[PDB]
Amino acid sequence: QLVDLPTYRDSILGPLLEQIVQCRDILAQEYLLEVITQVFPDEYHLHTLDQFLGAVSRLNPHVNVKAIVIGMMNRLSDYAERVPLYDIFFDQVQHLVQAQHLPIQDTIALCCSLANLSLNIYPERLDYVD
Repeated sequence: QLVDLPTYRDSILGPLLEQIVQCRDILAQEYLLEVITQVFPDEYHLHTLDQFLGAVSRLNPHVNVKAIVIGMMNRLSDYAERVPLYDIFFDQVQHLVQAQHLPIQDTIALCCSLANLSLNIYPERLDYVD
């Protein structure tokens, strides 16, 4: 019920992300991040994506970011059928898998969604696809 893009961008988001990564509190991280998630524009997010994913790279993986991200993907998905986002995220996805590590499915599940979302924004990029 506030904020404009700079006010968010610079001056709120900066603050959040440090706080998140050193706070470590998984219970907190999951809820709160969700509050961010819940509350704010995927466009805003869109403009901050890169930061986002780099935050994603740095967690106690008892946080289930996969869902969070997924929820995001979904959020994007509905918009999407309505940027090399995929690439960005992609580079990150591997990285991520590395930056945490994955029981193999989670990743796949993300992949399915990656498909569903990526399709919807981008109804191809075979380069993705493959």
